[PDB]
Amino acid sequence: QKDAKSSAYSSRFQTPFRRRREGKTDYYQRKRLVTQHKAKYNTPKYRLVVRFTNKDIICQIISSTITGDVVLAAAYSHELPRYGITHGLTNWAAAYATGLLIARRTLQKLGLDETYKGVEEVEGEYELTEAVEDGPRPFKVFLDIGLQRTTTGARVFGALKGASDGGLYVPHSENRFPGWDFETEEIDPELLRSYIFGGHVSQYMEELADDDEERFSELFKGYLADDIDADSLEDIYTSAHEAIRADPAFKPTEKKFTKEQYAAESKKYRQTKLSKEERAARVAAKIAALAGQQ
Amino acid sequence: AKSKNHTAHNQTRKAHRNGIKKPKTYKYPSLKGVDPKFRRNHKHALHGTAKALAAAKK
Amino acid sequence: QNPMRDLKIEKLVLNISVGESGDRLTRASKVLEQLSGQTPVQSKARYTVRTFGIRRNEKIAVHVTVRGPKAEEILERGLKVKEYQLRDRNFSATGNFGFGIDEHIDLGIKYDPSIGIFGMDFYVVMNRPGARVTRRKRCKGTVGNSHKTTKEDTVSWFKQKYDADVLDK
Amino acid sequence: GKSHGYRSRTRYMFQRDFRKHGAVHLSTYLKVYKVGDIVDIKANGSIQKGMPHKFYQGKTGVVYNVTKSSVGVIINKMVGNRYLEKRLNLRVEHIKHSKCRQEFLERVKANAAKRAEAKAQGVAVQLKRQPAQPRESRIVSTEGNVPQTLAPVPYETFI
Amino acid sequence: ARRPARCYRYQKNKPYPKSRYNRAVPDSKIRIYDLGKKKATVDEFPLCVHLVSNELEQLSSEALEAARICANKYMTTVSGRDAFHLRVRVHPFHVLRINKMLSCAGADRLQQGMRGAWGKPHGLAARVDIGQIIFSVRTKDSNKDVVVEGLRRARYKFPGQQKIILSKKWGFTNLDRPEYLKKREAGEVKDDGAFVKFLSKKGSLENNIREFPEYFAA
RNA sequence: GGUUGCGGCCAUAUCUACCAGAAAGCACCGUUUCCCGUCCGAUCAACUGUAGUUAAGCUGGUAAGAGCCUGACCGAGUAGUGUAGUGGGUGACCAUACGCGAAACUCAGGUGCUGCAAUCU
RNA sequence: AAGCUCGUAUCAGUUUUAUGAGGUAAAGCGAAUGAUUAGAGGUUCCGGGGUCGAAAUGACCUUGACCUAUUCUCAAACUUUAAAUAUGUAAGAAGUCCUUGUUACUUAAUUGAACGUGGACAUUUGAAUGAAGAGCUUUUAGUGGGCCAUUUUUGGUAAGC
RNA sequence: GAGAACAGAAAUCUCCAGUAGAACAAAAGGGUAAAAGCCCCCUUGAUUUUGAUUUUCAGUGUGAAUACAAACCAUGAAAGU
Repeated sequence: QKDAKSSAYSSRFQTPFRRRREGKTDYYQRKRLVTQHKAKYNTPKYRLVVRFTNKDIICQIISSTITGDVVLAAAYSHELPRYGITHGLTNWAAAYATGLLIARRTLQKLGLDETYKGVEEVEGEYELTEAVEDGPRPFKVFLDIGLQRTTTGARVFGALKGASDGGLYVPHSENRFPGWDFETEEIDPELLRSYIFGGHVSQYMEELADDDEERFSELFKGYLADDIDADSLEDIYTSAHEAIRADPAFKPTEKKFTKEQYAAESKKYRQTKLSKEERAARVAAKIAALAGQQ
Repeated sequence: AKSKNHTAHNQTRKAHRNGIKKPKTYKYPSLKGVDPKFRRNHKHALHGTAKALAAAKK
Repeated sequence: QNPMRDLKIEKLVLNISVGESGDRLTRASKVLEQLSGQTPVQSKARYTVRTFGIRRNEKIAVHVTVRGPKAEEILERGLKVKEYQLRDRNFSATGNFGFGIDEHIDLGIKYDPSIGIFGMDFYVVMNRPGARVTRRKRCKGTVGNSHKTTKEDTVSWFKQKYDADVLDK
Repeated sequence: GKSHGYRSRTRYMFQRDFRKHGAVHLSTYLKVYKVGDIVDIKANGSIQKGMPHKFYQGKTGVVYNVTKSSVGVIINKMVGNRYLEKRLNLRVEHIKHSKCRQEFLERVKANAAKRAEAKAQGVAVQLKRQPAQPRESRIVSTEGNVPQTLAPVPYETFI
Repeated sequence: ARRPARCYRYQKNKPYPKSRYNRAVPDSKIRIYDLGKKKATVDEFPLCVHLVSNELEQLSSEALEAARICANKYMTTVSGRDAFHLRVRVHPFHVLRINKMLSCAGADRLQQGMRGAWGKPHGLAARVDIGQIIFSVRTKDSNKDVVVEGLRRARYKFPGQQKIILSKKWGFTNLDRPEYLKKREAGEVKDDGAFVKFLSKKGSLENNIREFPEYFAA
């Protein structure tokens, strides 16, 4: 009764679009991310799309058309296990590897793998992807983070640093990486270099592997069962970095089924509309039952 | 003494004696107000084609 | 049913609205400092009233939001002043209840001679797990009506815990 | 005194719409505009930078030069006894593709297609357009459609 | 003190209502629009008589007042105080204007003639089109001759021509007598203070059972 | 077909009260050692996916639901209006001739469709 | 007035087709704003009064606002909707389609953008009707107090205002 | 709208509802809601060089503005502005 709106208020309500209503598309920013220079008539203004969710890291490169946005390359974190990463697919180091998994993957189908190798040795230096002499002006893409807020140490920017190490020319500044100093306007590469390899999760492994065991047995259990210790937390990621460069071929899955049986098993658990004839016969019954004095 | 302030009377009829026709349309219109960056490119592209055709049709 | 729709306190707010600005608030915030353990923030004045003697942005009040076990810890011993009785009128339609106290001399800061004597406006906000869909920036939704706390749900939870009781109404 | 500004008497003209206020959809920016494209000029009150004059609302023009975020438009303007050439700079929010030219282009395709098929047999396909001709004869029959006679009705007040 | 009604009988100017651009106007001299048994229910007054306008003109707010009192007095003293309900349909909303000039000798020295001649409000009026109902009185069928004579007497207080017409509708409703009668035998009508609420098939079914219950208990 | 990431049209997509939701996913959900922001780890920065829960979110369905969209010989060829007469009428205004033609009302129907990719008993 | 260049066309105070634009006439107020008539039903820990009460967040009758569903009437500076008459653009050869040369601009990319090279489509060659020749230039006169009629319209009681 | 000591119709605090019914210097009309509103951070792009264009119009001047081109910067992770 209190939350009752008149027909006058409802009629004149102009709805937000469809993804402003879902809190999904910050259209004000997206207007900048897809609008092209007109003199570049049909050049796709590509976009590094990383969206962060519980239990997965999603990396896609997307351009925009009038009928809809188009994606050419996609990288996820649930496909990192093929490189030997089954634990911690939601940390700043997994959020790194996807930016590196996508970079080789998107540079594969573009044919720019031979050049723009990126930064092969992991050091953490703030170094933009340089343009090679008489070369194809390396691939240019841009971040959109959406409604997530930019800070220092945000794990959205492990994807960008994971991309520039892969050769993708993504413009950036060095002030929003974990390790940047606010007092003196610079960053220490050594402390950042650890976070590429999981520096923050590094020391917390051994410091409470012996002090607290009741907690260290509840969580971090997969590491205990798989016998992963603090000292091996770096060389496993080194394997992935050389694994990404080896086979970015991105083989698909088998789906254990086809598209038909997925729908066929799901058509029986949905609910369907009620027929126009059925609705009226449902109205008539309620009149004779309720208003019919039983 | 007051007078008439403004009328448009007889103004349209004067305009139809030698009337209001569309002036002309020429081919190859002027390049006034065009982006200079594209205009510098146009000259260099234009010279290249003319010189290339001159060599072919020497 | 009722697997994860238990009632738990969102937060506990303490308000102290002084009618003036001066040295009182410097020490009126001290009783907030020791009782809560966390520093308080002043409340400005939105508009002049010229009868309360409050000017624009004159820092007339001070309050602190308390969350977690300490708010529960503050509530029980603070409510001990109210001798564990409470009017249902203090409960709101949307599901929030509170109480006020004079002469904070009773608890914690017992007399603290420098600051003087002050009162409090306690307030307790309830919810159930899942309320952050109203707060989180992405997919900001609205709690369902089944999950929504009701006035009768709050008073029933008040009886069971602390074995308290409600006044006439 | 009198008041003739830039947006004089534009109250309802730049009034936004009913139930369409707010940020504009991004099809308006995804568009691609060539030199020689025929465009119409409908303003947009929200976007204040690069609006045209009131005189060009609904006027159709043609693009001559294109810029980063805007477009130049050639408009012929009647002043005096003549047309003076007028050049306007417009952001792509207040410009939309004129559809008037479009149905002529689809007519060309059929017009080019019909001649190509006709020359295989030479039947004088008659590619021109005809206006609506006077109707030709027909027979209307009264099986189950027997005429019913209507008469003028008398007067009544109905109030 | 007041100009003759001759000067404002015709609709020469645009409507000039009260607004934030006038902010000062003389008040209307008609303020009562319902007379007689306005408290009556719908179905005790099956007869409706209208007084219509056959002209496009302006009726003064103060001519409405004079016409109202004369028609009220006759019907009260003949038919009965509560035998009818009289409604003045049209409301005065148009503001009249006067350009004040000095009526004394030597006035041609200090009034500036036609310069700055925008007038000030001195009266109100109504605007009535062809066939617009002016008065509508609802009463019993036996009271036909009385209310006809009442409107005939009030017809002398209005400029122009007016007609007296019996309404085919039941009282003040918009349904004619046979349709209201067949909508009254069923539960399709519910009494109100002076009007009646009609059942309609659009809306929630639970609501439509709460009101008009006898419509379904057949 | 469900779900998710990114969108196009921007209510046939909204709002109110209920019902149901298998798998996976989203989700709620746990912690402050780590970078970061707060009166407050509430939002968020960071970490785990393990101790858990479909209660909320979301999706679909229901309602002679409200709103909205579509159509109609439904109102209605009505209101209005271009053009004509040495038409009518004291006037106010009206009819007629050749054309164009609403809105409210009434009734009926409907309550998202769709692109790229990944993914799902 | 002098002509000039051409010889039926890059034409037109017109209609048709297709496509736009507009906020007037009308209409509307059980739609926003504002104005506005009447009763009906409800709620006050929280309006004013009379009754039973020492008072109650006690009860009863009335008046004021408040909410709900209705009801009568409206707007130049109000409006969801929205004409008629007017108004912009197009209806080809300067068009369409195909291949590929230039560039110091642009693109991850001979990717595009503009300009060209070569080839194909001619009298129903791309609606109607008419065209009295068409396009262009120079110079110079008088005029720069206007007034009336149908329709629209403002001030004014009105006026051969 | 429902609640909290002083605290009431106006102090400060909490929740629910809430398409703008607020505010954005002034006049008014348009416009604007993860902003164009309110708070925090940094800076002077209120810079430099001359051109084109719209409005009023004679297609003169003046004022205002539009989109550019060549430099030097600010902000932001960046797109961009």
